Amino acid sequence: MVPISPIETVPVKLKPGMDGPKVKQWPLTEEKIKALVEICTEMEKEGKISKIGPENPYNTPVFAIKKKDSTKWRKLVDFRELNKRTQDFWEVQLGIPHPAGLKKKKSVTVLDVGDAYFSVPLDEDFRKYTAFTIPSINNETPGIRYQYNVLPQGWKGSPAIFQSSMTKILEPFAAQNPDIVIYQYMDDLYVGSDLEIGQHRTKIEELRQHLLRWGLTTPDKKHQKEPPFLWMGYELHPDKWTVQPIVLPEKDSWTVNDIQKLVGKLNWASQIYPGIKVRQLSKLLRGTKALTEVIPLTEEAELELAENREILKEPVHGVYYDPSKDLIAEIQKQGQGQWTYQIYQEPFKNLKTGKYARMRGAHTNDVKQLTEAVQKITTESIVIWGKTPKFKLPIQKETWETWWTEYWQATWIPEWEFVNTPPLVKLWYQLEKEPIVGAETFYVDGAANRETKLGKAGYVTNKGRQKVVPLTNTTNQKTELQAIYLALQDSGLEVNIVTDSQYALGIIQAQPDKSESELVNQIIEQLIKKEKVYLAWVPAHKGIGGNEQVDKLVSA
Amino acid sequence: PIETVPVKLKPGMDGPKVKQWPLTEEKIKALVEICTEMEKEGKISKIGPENPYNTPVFAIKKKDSTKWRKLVDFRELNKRTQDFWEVQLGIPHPAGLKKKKSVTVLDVGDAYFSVPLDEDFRKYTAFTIPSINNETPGIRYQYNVLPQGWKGSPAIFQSSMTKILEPFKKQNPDIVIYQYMDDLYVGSDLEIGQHRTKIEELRQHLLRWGPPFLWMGYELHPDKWTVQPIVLPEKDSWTVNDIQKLVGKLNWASQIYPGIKVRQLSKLLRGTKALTEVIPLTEEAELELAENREILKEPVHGVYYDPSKDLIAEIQKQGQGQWTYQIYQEPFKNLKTGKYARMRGAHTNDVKQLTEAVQKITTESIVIWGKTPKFKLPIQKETWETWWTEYWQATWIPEWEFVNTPPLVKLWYQ
Ligand SMILES: Cc1cc(C#N)cc(C)c1Oc1nc(NC2CCN(Cc3ccc(S(N)(=O)=O)cc3)CC2)nc2ccsc12
Ligand SMILES: [Mg+2]
Repeated sequence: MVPISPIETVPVKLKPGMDGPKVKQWPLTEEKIKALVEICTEMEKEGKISKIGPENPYNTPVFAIKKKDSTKWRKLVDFRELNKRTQDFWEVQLGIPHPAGLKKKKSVTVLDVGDAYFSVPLDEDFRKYTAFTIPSINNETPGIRYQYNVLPQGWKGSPAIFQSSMTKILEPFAAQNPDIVIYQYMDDLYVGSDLEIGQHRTKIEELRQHLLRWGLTTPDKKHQKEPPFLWMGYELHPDKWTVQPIVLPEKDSWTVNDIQKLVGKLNWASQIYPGIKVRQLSKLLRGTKALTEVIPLTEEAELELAENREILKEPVHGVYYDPSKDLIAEIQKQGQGQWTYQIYQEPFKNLKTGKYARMRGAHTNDVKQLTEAVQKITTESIVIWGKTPKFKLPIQKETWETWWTEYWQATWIPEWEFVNTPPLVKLWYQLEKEPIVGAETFYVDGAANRETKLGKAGYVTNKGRQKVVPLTNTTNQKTELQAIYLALQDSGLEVNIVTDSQYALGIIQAQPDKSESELVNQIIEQLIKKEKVYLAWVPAHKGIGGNEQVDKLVSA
Repeated sequence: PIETVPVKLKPGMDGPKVKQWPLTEEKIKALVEICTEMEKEGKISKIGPENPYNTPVFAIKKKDSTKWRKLVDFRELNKRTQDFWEVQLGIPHPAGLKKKKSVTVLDVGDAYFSVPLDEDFRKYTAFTIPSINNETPGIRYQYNVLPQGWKGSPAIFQSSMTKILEPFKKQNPDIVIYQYMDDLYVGSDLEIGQHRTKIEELRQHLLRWGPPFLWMGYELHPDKWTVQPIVLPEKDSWTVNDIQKLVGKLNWASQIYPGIKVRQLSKLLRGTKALTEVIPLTEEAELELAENREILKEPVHGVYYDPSKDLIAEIQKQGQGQWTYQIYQEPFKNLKTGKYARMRGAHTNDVKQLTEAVQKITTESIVIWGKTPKFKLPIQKETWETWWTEYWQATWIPEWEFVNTPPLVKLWYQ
């Protein structure tokens, strides 16, 4: 007997106030009971469960299930009730590595640890909660009652406690072997290194040597799966990586669940397939929760899908990470609020790709979206590589300086350089900071009756130019914008405009270059055509000439 | 320090479960080294998966030093931690601190590591050093002693501190010492020369009665802190535009001050005149303007600090490195206003400047009222939350919300 270290037990509790489960054991057929007794007898021999007396008041139902060509019977303990009453745990396995953050490893071994999984003892004081009962034949004797000594399959805490137990055991080996990497997930242990295969097969031996200190038997993963590894949806190849094949289903009838799955795949694909677009397709599922509901595809959605198919024709691959090289991110504007990016260290060899879609909103502009894309890529890069990439942006240095120095909010983009790849992001208008000498001054106003929705919009100027337009089905806010629109329409290339509309100022001072409001869009188009616009605000109803005059003209 | 102090959360509240945000490799490496030493010294211990709580951690560099400091963001735990009345019903905030000619700020948070933390409360201090690219499980720790940044640390330590200060306080009856979180504020009215040494005299005190950053001193001169009343232009020729802007400013001010009038000034704007046309001031308008100027000299009325309400701080970007701000509890009743310029270190970085403004404003609020304000920041949430930790140099963290619509009133503090 070679003494083996015990695996430290994790203390476990039920949620405060809650007690253990008390679920009735279903009736089983004689055949299923015999099967369960055999399985459980073997499991007891191995130490996994132990017979208990009748004092234990808890119970979880057990089932017997059958398979296709393995005419066996398999056991099943339905811990659904016990899981509801078990404390929460730290789940250490939320995110997975992204392949583009990994470094090449000459050699990779995969060990199997499903057997070591059962060496992990269950906290003694908690075992009572795992009790279950095998009913007796014909119900004529007491049922055989058992409880678990090890982490039950399907119990809430088994994944976290197993992973934590393995990491702790592996800790010393990894720290004293800086020339190898060890990754665990489920019953698989992945060991990689840049050592020659013989000298790497010895590290593996030493790892078994180490694992046996806790009596952990671990041989090579049976049926060593040839490259690539099918892991978490990727094809990890020795020199490259990819998503597993992306095949877009052909269809004449497209349904809610089809377009959801279609975006799913397209989204998954967009991390290596550059230029993927999903706005129009995503757009079609605006507010439907019946996944069987069929939806016609807008001609802009068919064009987008067919665009995706073309990108999906030939498989694309990424390269792994080299920390001695620079990290670079390049962004392109795709239109309709959509943005695409590549991250690379050498030209034409992407680590990964991605996309960004603009946030919901009434008004927006290209620079704000580009800024948001940059922040998204920044944060994704800190996760994957632990550092910010250098950016290549389709915006002139001079455009950015004008934008941020004049924008009412604080804003910042990290180290970047211009890349002259159209379309370029630009500022489409810039309001004057001071009134324009020699430019006509338009005093604008509008108003609407809340009952009838009839309104008026118009202006009076210092040259005696005047206009009032009657309007139907309108509101105060719309008439206030309509008035500004009329002044832009009817003025020369330079114009001073005086409004009392705090609503209109709030929109225009946000510097939109595009709107979901056709009327705001029309104002933007007019601003683009002007040479100079000074927009002045005054408070309503204060006797401010011009303002007072036009307020009267429009307040019918 | 033998006996721990019984600590609990507030009724019907669990511990924090706050996501760790991503950290650069250089901050992870710094935290690994720091926590390895803290673990050797017994200040923190590894924890198992039966602990589900979490508080974010990052690393900073204190002003004017090169060594990384661990900073835990205990904001969630602090608001879930029971309100504290350590030994007395409350230490009254010293209204005299804000009047001292010089106030130096000391990081005394390291003194907390000498007091054990109630063993039942430790689990709520859990935190994670994350790995890069999720390549290994984050390193999980909890505190065994009073942590820096936690509400309860000064409260629990307040007995131990009052004694360390007694001989110094007994000797210097006119020096004012105020403790906030990890910081000690020490104000004197004597020239900086002896002030600096007197500060060193207090360090040696804490050094004999006992630090990685205790050596530093953040110097303040709140007697020289300047407010910003409302000012109207003095001009010899007023254009239509000038008068329109003046009427707009006075109309805004009339919500703050009684008796502001714009009738006579508006009277000048009769007709529909060119914005650049010069308008001579009548006598009735000049008098009205003079009366408004006078009203604006006097302070606002009935402005009192209500200690049961939050302090709100609003900030405006004025451009060219200048920032204005107002602190208040109810709208239009400012308790403090201010203006900053030439934030050193970022003439080309808005966000760095705003982060420094937030820290300076928070420092002023601690001095004047003993608590931090809730900020209304002129910045998009995603930009702020990507970058502020890169420029943060304080050991506390206030709360903040984001302004997405441009306030029209930026112009009237311009
Ligand atoms: C070891 C491991 C395996 C899997 C899987 N499934 C997933 C992760 C996250 C793993 O964990 C780490 N993986 C790496 N790099 C990669 C680089 C690319 N390859 C694929 C490959 C290489 C060699 C052969 S080969 N010639 O032996 O047939 C076949 C396949 C695997 C290793 N780096 C780290 C750093 C810390 S953890 C970790
Ligand atoms: Mg009106």
